[PDB]
Amino acid sequence: EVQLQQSGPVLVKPGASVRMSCKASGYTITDYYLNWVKQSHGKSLEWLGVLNPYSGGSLYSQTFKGKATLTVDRSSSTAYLELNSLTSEDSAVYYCARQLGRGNGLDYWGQGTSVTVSSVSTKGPSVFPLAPSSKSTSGGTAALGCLVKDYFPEPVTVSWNSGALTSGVHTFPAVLQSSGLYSLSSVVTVPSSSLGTQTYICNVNHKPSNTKVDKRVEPK
Amino acid sequence: DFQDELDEFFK
Amino acid sequence: NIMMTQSPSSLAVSAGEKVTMSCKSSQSVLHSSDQKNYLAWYQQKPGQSPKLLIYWASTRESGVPDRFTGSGSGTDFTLTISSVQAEDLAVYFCHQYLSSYTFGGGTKLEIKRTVAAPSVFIFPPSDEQLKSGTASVVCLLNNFYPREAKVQWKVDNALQSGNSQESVTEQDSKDSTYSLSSTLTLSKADYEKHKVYACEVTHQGLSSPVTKSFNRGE
Repeated sequence: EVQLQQSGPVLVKPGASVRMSCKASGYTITDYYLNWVKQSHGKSLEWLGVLNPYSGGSLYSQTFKGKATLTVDRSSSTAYLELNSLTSEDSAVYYCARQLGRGNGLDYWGQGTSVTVSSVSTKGPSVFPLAPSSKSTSGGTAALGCLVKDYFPEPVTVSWNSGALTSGVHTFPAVLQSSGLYSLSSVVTVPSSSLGTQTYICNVNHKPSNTKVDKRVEPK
Repeated sequence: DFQDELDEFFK
Repeated sequence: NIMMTQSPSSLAVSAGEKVTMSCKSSQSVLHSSDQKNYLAWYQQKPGQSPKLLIYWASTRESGVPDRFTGSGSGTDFTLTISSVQAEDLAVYFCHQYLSSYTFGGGTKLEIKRTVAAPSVFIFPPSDEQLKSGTASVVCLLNNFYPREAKVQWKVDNALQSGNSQESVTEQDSKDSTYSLSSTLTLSKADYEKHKVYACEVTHQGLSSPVTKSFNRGE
């Protein structure tokens, strides 16, 4: 199937530059143009420009002329966006999105790369179990979870059982603590009857701090 | 103009 | 540039209802060489990337359900969803690509459903966290509707203030509910001064507040 795999989240300081990547697979990268679009919050999209992967030339929005630079490496079928002179206003998710030709819509979008521009240094989270107990049971069901506390910047990703457990999961939006660090929780509801035979592990990734934690969550 | 830039770029 | 304006900012409907949303461009988006309006619509579900629904103002992208239809001309465009499904909750964006590409601000489509009271759970701090000097107590409100809910933390029946934070999820794409997590954070020293840790929950589906609690160290 078609895929556009973008590189992971990054934290960068004001004034620095950043380069991110977008790898095309399941199709030949030459057959489609590649756009880059910023999403600063959920109700905002802004176009940066478009790359012709065949030639390697680009056309830029006037807003991003001299701020963004698009390139391509065809041997690895990978496109790149470099942003320079970064300010706090450049923090956003950046999407790559393919376009067949002039009259087409942006028919497939990558998963986005989150860039945070900040003077604050990275901090990795502590991961603590939220253990099921008699006060986290509701009629044959038990809730359990992980608390991912004190990190910077966003995002933290959480999976359960390496992605084998998705039903009944709620991974909450992070809260910003007064310290300027984030905290989030991720919970799941499961049968109380099988707490002794099933294993529940939350897999927490925080790329900017190199945190990769697997925490087993057992009844207290 | 920009519309024409896009026409040329996508040719 | 060409400015795109969407209305309304958000709307909420029950599954099965028809919805219309508006996209207005500041000038024509008609491309003369092919006589197409270079106008696209995208659907962006929570936590996902945008998906292309419509291009040329009215042509449905392959795989897009028939219930999504784009219409309009000149500067006035419309997206109609003929029979809204629970999974259609999303922000819908319009996009002109005649000139330097610009997007509308989005219409957020939310789903209405029957009242559902939360299932409430409380979690003491982990022993691992306690060893480090801090105690976080978590109250979970699962799968409720509507989204308004209130949590009050009580410590041996004393109402707490200033020491908790909460957040609510996006709406669920299958059952149209929300969930909420609240964390009460105390120093370990303060945590061990008290016995009963309670979260008291008020919500439309409850006729009286529900309290879930534990006794510390038991």
